[PDB]
Amino acid sequence: LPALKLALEYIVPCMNKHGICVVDDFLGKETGQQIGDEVRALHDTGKFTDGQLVSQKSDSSKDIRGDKITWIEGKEPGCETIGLLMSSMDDLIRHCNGKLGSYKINGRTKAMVACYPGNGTGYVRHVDNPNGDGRCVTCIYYLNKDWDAKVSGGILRIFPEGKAQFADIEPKFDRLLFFWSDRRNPHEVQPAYATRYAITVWYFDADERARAKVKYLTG
Amino acid sequence: LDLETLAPYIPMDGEDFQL
Ligand SMILES: O=C(O)CCC(=O)C(=O)O
Ligand SMILES: [Cl-]
Ligand SMILES: [Cl-]
Ligand SMILES: [Fe+3]
Ligand SMILES: [Mg+2]
Ligand SMILES: [Mg+2]
Ligand SMILES: [Mg+2]
Repeated sequence: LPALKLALEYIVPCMNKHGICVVDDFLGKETGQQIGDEVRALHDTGKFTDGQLVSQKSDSSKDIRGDKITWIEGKEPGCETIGLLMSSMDDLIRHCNGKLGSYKINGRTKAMVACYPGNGTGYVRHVDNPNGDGRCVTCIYYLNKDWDAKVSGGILRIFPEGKAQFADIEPKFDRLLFFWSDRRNPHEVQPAYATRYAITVWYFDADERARAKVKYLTG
Repeated sequence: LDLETLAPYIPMDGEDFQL
């Protein structure tokens, strides 16, 4: 859909009022299936590795997050539709400039293509950005065509701060999700019993990301 | 509990995309 109206009349007010925004049927079935084939080809060819954490201590990463991921820039051969997805997410964000809270969004991560391979794998309750690393908006696209969450699980449960109800997000095919990445939205991926795929980008706030880079570059 | 021990990793230098 035209980016300007979707951004200004739905995404912006949803985010500022609730800190979570779902856009169903984002790209349509044909593009959504082409993305799924590209993700399945990354899986089949051994590209995924264990998902990792910002800080590692004594624990195995797999006691925290059970997924396997790869990072995609969007220009790689065989990832062209993932690149269209990323460009589409970026177009919405550019149309939101200066209207998502007080953030100034200038950049983002590469895309994290992630798979929970069934077997009860999930992600314990966490905050995406608890300590000021620059991430202000988490953007996730789901591509699971026949997902029945009532049997296969895999629900993303968010616990938005200040609300009388939690937000249950089934990982529905062609669903796009935005949420604030900071401590306002602790969330968990409940155990998945079938192969579950999602693609995430995180958008950076310029000033916070600059402070986080300064911290990293000074040790 | 340090919540960074639960937070998903991102590269901290060299890999940001400019919009
Ligand atoms: O796949 C999802 O629904 C959420 C993933 C997630 O919370 C993460 O990787 O930080
Ligand atoms: Cl809010
Ligand atoms: Cl902005
Ligand atoms: Fe998360
Ligand atoms: Mg590759
Ligand atoms: Mg990689
Ligand atoms: Mg279940």
